[PDB]
Formats: sequence, C-alpha cells, structure tokens
Amino acid sequence: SKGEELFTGVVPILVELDGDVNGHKFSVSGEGEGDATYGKLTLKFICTTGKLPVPWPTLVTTLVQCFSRYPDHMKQHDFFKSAMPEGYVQERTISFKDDGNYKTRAEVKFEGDTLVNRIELKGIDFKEDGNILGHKLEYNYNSHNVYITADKQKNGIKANFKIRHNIEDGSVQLADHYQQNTPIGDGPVLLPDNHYLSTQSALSKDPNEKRDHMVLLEFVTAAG
Repeated sequence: SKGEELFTGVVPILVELDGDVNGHKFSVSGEGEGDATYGKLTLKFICTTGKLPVPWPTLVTTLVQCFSRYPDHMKQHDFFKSAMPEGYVQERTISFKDDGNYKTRAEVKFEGDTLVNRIELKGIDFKEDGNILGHKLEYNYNSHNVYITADKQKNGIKANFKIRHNIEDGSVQLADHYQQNTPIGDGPVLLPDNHYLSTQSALSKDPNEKRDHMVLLEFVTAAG
C-alpha cells in the first residue's frame, strides 16, 4: 500500500540487460515511461553490442510488472508495488518447447524517481537451426495471462504462464514461463490470493533508427 504512492503519475523507466545465449554474448539498453493508473508501458530497446543473436519477441517478457493496473477491489493483492522503493528480485526459467531455455535474474527497484530493471540472462541448449537461433519468429506479439500465486516461504510470489510466439510458417513456438519474485528490503509486502494479469503487447520499429531495436507498448491489467 505504501509503495503504491510512487506509481500515481508517469514514472521514467530504465532497463539494462546482459545476456549470453549458447555463447553469444550481448547487451540491451532500454528507456521509457510507465503509467500504472492505466497499466500502460512505452519502452524503446536498443542492442548496444551490435545485432541481437535471438529474436526480439523472445526478450519481451524479460525486458516491470509493477506497472500493472490493479483494480481498486484488488489493490491488496499488488505484491509488485508494495515491495517498492527497495524493490524485488525477479527470477525466471523460460522453456522453449523442443528447444533451449532462458534463465533470468532481475533486480527491479527505484533509483531516485526512476524505476530500474537490471537483468542478467543465460540461455543454453538451443538448436542452431531452431526457431530462436534460426530467427524464424514473426515480429509481433500475442495476448496472454500471467497466473500469480503467493510464496509465503520467501515472502514473495510465483507466476506461471505460456507465451505463444508465431513462427514464419504459420505455426506456434511455445515459451513456458516459471517466475519467482522475492523482496530486496525487509519491509512489509502484500501476499496475494490466486489471480492473473491480462496482458496485451504491441511491437513496432522506430523508422529513423538504424541500430537493432524494438519499441514495445504493453497494457497490463489485474483480474480474477
């Protein structure tokens, strides 16, 4: 409830990611704005090391659920905002069906009036001619639901969901997400009942940008 105060207006966002997928090292820098009142996020990401070795859609979920719009009757279930300003550690295991997996660790917290997302990504067991390393995924994104449950042992939450990436041949590449969030500070946090986050995402390009990039528009609303 205390952390909610920090999200009453438009909050600047900074994202920094260091990744390694099958030995291919890369870095991504992201900048944008978040408006939790409407569950709206606008972000621009740039691959600072050159060309991204994985498709941009596979990084969308890794690259700030604290900007989710929680309805008034559900505000007591908002773990994400309650952990602020100290923040939370967000860990994920993203299993790509019939392919490799991403293991991510992120520190999400406030640095002044700016919300920061520092991430380390490690990807292993990917097929060289698979949908990921072979860049066979379409530059678009489907709508999904993030199923959340309380993790009272770690004073945090756990989340499970499936992302459906469209392949160029018209098929689907499943990306199973297992999530764990744990608070950084020793302050009080809200431990929720079972609910979900209804998400909708739109991917686009900046016409004047020549570097490998991604413009992300995300709309997230809590329900259930």
